[PDB]
Amino acid sequence: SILKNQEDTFAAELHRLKQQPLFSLVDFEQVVDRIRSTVAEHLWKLMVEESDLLGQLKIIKDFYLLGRGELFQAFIDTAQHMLKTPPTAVTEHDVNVAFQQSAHKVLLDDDNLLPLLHLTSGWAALGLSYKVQWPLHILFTPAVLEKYNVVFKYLLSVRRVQAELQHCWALQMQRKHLKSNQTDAIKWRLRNHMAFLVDNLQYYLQVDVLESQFSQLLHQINSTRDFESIRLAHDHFLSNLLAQSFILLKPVFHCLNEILDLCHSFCSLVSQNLGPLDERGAAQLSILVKGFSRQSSLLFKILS
Amino acid sequence: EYLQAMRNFFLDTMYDFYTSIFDQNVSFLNVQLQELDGLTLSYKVPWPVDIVISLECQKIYNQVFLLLLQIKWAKYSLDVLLQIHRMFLLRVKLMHFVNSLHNYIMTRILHSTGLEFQHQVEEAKDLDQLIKIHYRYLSTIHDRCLLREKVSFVKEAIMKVLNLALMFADGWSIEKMESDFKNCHMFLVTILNKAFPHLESLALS
Amino acid sequence: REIITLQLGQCGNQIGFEFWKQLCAEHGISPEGIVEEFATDRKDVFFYQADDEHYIPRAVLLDLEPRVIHSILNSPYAKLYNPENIYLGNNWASGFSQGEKIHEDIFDIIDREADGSDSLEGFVLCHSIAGGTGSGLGSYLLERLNDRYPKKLVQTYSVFPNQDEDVVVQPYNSLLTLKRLTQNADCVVVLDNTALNRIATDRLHIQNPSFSQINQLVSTIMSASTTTLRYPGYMNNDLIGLIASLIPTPRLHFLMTGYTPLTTDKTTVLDVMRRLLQPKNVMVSTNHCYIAILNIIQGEVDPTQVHKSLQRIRERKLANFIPWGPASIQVALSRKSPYLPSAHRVSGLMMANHTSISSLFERTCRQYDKLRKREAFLEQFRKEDMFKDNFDEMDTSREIVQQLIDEYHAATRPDYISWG
Amino acid sequence: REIITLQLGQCGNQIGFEFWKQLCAEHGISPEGIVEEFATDRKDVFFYQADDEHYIPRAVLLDLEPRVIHSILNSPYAKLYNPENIYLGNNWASGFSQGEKIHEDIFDIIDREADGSDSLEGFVLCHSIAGGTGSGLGSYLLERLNDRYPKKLVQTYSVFPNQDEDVVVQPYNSLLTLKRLTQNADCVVVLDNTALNRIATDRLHIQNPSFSQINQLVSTIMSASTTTLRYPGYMNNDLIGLIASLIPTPRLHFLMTGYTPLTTDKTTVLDVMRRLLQPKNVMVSTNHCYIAILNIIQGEVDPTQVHKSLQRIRERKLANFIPWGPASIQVALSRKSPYLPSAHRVSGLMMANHTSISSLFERTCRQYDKLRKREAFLEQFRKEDMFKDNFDEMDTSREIVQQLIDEYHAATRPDYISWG
Repeated sequence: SILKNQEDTFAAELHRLKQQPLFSLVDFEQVVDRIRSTVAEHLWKLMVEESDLLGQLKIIKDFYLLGRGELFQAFIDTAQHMLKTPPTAVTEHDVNVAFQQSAHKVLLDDDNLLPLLHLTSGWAALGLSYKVQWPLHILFTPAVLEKYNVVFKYLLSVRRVQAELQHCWALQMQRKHLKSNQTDAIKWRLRNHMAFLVDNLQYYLQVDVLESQFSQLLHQINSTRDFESIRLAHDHFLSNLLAQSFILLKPVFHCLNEILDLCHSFCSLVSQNLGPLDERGAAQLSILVKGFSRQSSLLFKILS
Repeated sequence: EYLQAMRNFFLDTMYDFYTSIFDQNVSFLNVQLQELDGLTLSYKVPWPVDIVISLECQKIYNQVFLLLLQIKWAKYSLDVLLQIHRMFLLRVKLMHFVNSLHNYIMTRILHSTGLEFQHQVEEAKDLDQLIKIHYRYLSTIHDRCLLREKVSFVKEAIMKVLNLALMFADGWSIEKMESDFKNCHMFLVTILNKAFPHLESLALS
Repeated sequence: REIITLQLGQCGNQIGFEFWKQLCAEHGISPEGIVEEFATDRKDVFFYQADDEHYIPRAVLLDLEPRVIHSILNSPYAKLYNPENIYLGNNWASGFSQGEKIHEDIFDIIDREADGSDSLEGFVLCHSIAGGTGSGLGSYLLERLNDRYPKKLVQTYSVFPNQDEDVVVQPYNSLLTLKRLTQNADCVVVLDNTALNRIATDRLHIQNPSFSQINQLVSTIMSASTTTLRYPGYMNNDLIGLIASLIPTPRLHFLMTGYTPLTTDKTTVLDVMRRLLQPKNVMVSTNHCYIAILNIIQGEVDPTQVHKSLQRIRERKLANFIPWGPASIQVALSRKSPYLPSAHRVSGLMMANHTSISSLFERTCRQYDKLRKREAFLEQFRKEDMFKDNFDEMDTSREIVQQLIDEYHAATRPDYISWG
Repeated sequence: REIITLQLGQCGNQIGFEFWKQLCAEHGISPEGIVEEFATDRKDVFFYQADDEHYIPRAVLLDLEPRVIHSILNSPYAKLYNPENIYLGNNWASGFSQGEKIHEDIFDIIDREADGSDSLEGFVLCHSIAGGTGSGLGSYLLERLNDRYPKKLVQTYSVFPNQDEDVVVQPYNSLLTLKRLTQNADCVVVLDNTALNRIATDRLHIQNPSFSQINQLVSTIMSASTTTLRYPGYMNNDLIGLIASLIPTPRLHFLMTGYTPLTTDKTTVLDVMRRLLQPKNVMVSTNHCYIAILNIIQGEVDPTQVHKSLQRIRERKLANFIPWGPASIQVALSRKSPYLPSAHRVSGLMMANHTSISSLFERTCRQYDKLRKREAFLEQFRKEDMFKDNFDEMDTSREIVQQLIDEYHAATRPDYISWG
């Protein structure tokens, strides 16, 4: 550091300040600002380059804001007991075992052992903890990993419901397939296409919501050389993720969670039904189609 | 040098020494030494090294040395051979498990921690931290070979699985071996399944 | 999961070889096969991975009387593959009967790579319609892999034979193969020779050696359509979620393809979208209009510009199309590929359901009917006569494709509450 | 204890000489024999140690009508050995009768090195199956050293004659020698000419001078298989503990061999294990599968990586094998050798019981049967007729190897609670 090298200069300024018989703000500001610039530069000189700040942000984004898609498809495929209630006596070990096993499937032979899967169903109690290098990064506090994990759990729920609906689509593939099949209740007015759309569109929205700020935040860090500026940029990044992802307490957020559980009930019915068969699905189906129309009217409150 | 000679006196050449004792008098072993349980062995280490090496450190070497002799006893009791075919089927049901145990003890414990320990002892800048880095090998090797914690809940079944080699050695009946095996192997597994978590590497066998 | 590709026909084997050449240029391997240390990318869905440093592409190479396969051997890519599956007619029925008699050993070749990998997703069929050696045999194995495995996905790469009228037996062959693609494949990627020949004559000065150029055009298309699967995107980066968005009706699974660089031998998103919607940047040849479009982008793309660009096409009245559902136009984003020389950085895709192709179908439904009145152009092959003595299976296939045309003509209108 | 090697046959004497050349390059001796002061290693199990500064390898050199042994003399290794045991047919029976008539003096040569050393562990037989001079004689002495000493171990180095059909008397000879190896040897290390010829044509460009290259390949194998005994490891560093782990059934003692450098003319453990399991890095040519595998490593190997690597093969489903016991795959570690130029630092071994070789056996059990129907290819030698007038001992050996094939086919399945 050049802190010791310019130590005597700042010492001369503060020694000059005591000899002066008058207190003025104009000089006192100048000494504290001149010290502040170089010390924030001293932090910035280490954190960006030898701690790989720009490099660690992509790791955070990949494992955490669901910037990767291989692990978070392979994990939900090989987990079947986190849909049920966990006793949290066997499952808390089993989730990280399954996590590292699923990460082993394609690549990831370089480390990927820093995360930990903790349990407090078992999806809503699943939590990812990512311990950071605390002397080499004080930008990553306990509070920011706390906000970050709220983002993690909400995006996992969306991932589950859309994977369910796209896998349960096999009308074309198996059920009309060398089959003739009289269809007047075998069709459900094909609302499977509609329930895709309300999960698809939000989805595309998320691709903007991550990428516009993430491109900006790896840009601002390049321009400035004081760590204090990067703190403001990061504290705008987090609030933008929260507000644009609609996580904030609204009637709209309650509506989105209701959309999600409604899609899960749709997926359960069409999973259990089978290829063409009547098992008194009509009652649950009627409740479902009326409820979907009711909630689709509520999403027009924002459109007006 | 005395450390390298020390860790070579347990774990080659000395296996042929024990196998003759398999096939008992206490002065006849002495001249062969100069060439189930209960043995004593120690060596004279000079006075300038007896301020880093201690008296109870000899005892910790004796305890771990005896437990190595029990595993070598088991491996030679299955090496003594080379009802029609039913005996051979009870060999493969055994020869797997015990071999994995030997494969765990040499490689994963006494060759990983020793290779780790050698890389630290050459970094000794001081008399004091040499004693310290030696004791944090002693007190953890007395933990990894289990002789100080939950020994009447884990180590007792490890004592019970060695008896199957004895009953297999006697017959030269057979169903009473697989009943005890399916008892004690699951009794090991149903306790370790809670887990230090390294104990699943020998219980996937 | 992993996707197995099967190529037959001489033209199909050629374009499969050129496609694997294009992917060897794409992926982190050398032309011998050996790994290069310059490299993000996944080589698992199309390449079997040993540690023999020569990652073998997951291709099943079948043939009849190998002629061009000898030219496939004399190449530096002969160390990329050797799964030993090379084995030694003229019509659909003769090729179908020849595929019938040897089904056990070729299906053993199929069962070999089926047992070779543990996860299985889809089968890509690289096939030319009414191609002679490809026709009959390809329809037969298409029927068999759909009948044997109903849990997997069936995709096809297929060109359309059009020469504007010579082969007199082609409408029968294409008619039967179109029945088999509609009932034994879940999605078909349709190309024709004529529009690519037209675009090739537009960009270059070519008349005679057209085949060598259009192969390059096709391979650029098939690599582009797989860039979202090979490089990890988050939307439709599996085959199943990709096909699940593109089918509004289970009789309609034919996808229109375009490519925004018409010649490669700065940009904002509204520019390439508007260039994309033009019929000259489209590769496939009353009111006829799209039902639903998916466009895929590859390049240096700012995220907010795509929203403005979609708003632009909304304001242009370039949407003069009107199906009966609110299933709409679709944008997607994937990255431009690193690791190779990449000219013309931002390039586009379209995957769309368009009914103009039905005109192409009814041209075949015209031609066969005329020959059905004449009865002098069936060529009366002996296995063709033994396989069907009355030739009523072609009439039944004509009935099925007539119902397909009626369903297309009903799907054009905003009135599909009744069946067409 | 100490292990005595016996080599017969011209090809066997050649590969024994090349093996001792390889070990003279290995051990701390000069090509004259004189000790070098550059050197950990033990020279006692294969080399008699005097103080004549020329440590004599423990080899018994027997022959019939020495031709290539003269070429063995014209060498700088003529001062390495002189135990004076060189002594001056075409079939198994003629060679057996010729070994019968002179048994006393060759067994005196055996009793000489038996009394020469005090500790005795094993006899290695370096022998070629159906080799002419080696066949008959080698089976005879195999019977005699097992009958005379039941406390020692019998190992064999043996190649398999395969030329894809010329010698018409080879199935009789190999059939009888296989009976004698199954009943008069406790373990047999099996090689064939064909797979090493295939690997040699893969690595080099060789057609005619193949013998000079495959000898080098064999010698690298036999040195590698002895590195765990010559250099002190702690697992199976005696012969007895090595063979005691590899035999699940006393009729099965044939060991499959591989070598991870396929060409030598960075690495982690999962890489060389996965490269090891491939059949191209294997040196020996329905469901056929291993019963139990032992793999041996030589190189700069970190100890925790081997545990992860074994976990990797467990997760790959490369274990598509299923015998009837939990006796499992086996890893072992030994050091790479110092004191010589050592390229390709980490190299592997496998020692495995595989039943694919039974197909090789039944090919011989096919061929002899056809000749048994024809009765024109026994060649009717006079000592062959006097040794067996009815030729029913070949029929009894066929019965024994048929029971061996049935026991193999029972050992393949997970159902060996009943005898096969």
